[PDB]
Amino acid sequence: FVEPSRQFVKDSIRLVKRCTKPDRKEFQKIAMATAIGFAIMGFIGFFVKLIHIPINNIIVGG
Amino acid sequence: KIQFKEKVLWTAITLFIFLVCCQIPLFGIMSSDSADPFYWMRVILASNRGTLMELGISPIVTSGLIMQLLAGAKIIEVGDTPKDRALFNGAQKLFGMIITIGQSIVYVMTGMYGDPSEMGAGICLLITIQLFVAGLIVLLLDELLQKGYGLGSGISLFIATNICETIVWKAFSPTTVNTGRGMEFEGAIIALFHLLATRTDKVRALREAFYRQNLPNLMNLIATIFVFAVVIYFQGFRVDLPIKSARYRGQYNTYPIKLFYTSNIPIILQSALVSNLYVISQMLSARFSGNLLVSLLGTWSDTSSGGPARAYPVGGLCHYLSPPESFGSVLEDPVHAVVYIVFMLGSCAFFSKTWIEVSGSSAKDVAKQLKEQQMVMRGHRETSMVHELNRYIPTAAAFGGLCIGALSVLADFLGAIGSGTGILLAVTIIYQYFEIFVKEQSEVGSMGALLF
Amino acid sequence: EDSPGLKVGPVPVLVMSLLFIASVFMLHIWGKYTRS
Repeated sequence: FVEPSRQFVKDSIRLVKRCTKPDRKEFQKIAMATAIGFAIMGFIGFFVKLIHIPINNIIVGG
Repeated sequence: KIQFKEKVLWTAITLFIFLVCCQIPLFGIMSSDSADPFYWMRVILASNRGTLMELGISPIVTSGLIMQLLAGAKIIEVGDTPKDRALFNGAQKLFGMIITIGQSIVYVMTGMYGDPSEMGAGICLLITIQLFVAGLIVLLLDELLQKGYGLGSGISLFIATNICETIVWKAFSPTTVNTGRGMEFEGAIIALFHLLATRTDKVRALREAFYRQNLPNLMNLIATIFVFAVVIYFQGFRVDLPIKSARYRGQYNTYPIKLFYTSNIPIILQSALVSNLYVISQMLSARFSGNLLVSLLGTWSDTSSGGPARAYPVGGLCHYLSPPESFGSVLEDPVHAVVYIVFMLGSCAFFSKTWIEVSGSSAKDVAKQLKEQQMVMRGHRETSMVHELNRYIPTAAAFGGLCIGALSVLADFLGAIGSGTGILLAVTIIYQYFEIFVKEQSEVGSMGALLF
Repeated sequence: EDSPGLKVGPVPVLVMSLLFIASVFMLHIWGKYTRS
């Protein structure tokens, strides 16, 4: 296990050194995209249930 | 015909089957056992699929466990047999697809055993056909996704959809709540702000320890936040080295690496698969075969039990590779915490290396593509143009996956979701698909392509 | 491969699935539908 560990640390230092982070412009762009992605999926499964539920007994209408 | 419109339709049919699936697969009610087991098992399975019980989409990824394990074992012994084992990586994946229908199907049922099977009556009939149809349609489309039909987003996309969908349902269901806020919006008691707001406005802040009151709901939100900050940091990071690109002659494009990121997909996959393997085998051993001592048959067959929790075996390797059943609110066991981090990490790294071989990205595959467009021969080097990217592909791949499997175990500890599996694997997929969707599409944008 | 020439020449593959949806109405309590 000694030989693999040295290689892993050596690779890691180079990779961190490489880039830094999502370089400000990127940081906003990816973060917003994830939020939109969550919302679109979230919206549509959620919408169907509104119609389905008050058929048996009216609780909010649909 | 080739045409982006045809590809989107093939995805749309698969997606439609998933939506269709959301009704059907369950058995719904009557009696029997089809309905879904415990903590890990659901994530793979995907969504709400017959209300509370999610039966449908489990087998495809289950076959993928078989793919990984053997390939890295890399059998040499017995002459005719190693060639079969090498071929197995693809050939087994089809055999595995047969095994999951054959043998996984009992495992899929067993956890929510409702009341005993063999109860009988004519009742079900349509249910007997619908399960049979489900086996026919999902298995046929799964074959078609591995060898010609898709678009961007096949198998991963159902997991991607599932997490967002799961969060709203857990948020908007019955459980313990005094009284609704008097606006139930589009269904029950939606986003957590409404749940907090019940009587008057506010009162979240009052509680014990500045957590207790609304802590199960709070814990779910923080889980997402912890992942949110770290996930973007490494997705942004890039490895350069394209150098001299474009044949020489001047006009050029920098080429982003696949590298560490391509190896990342097997580790995220690993956390899901590894947990599966121990539970199916643990279930098999008791059912198949009698049992002196618990330990004698196997470790992880050690103390097979219904235990304190859904997490069946209270001892053995499987126990360690499940949460302590408090999601890091007790970590002063030790033996459990130590094993969980280390065991997953070494298994993941092993699987990162098997992705290189003939199942994913290696330097040789890249090299031939580069010649066609003429990439500058990776600045020559002679025996180079192959040594450049080649030496740096195992080092990047092994490292690339390595971090994440530790981080996944720590994510449970920091403040897991209530399911404690289902959001966690799934979120990692949700980011991933956005990258696949548009960069592969080549139609330079990021805009529509839903049905275009 | 597959003995039929093309797997999804016609909408029919969907129609198998449709027969599958139809059943939900009595058997499965999606809608608050009857329990046997």
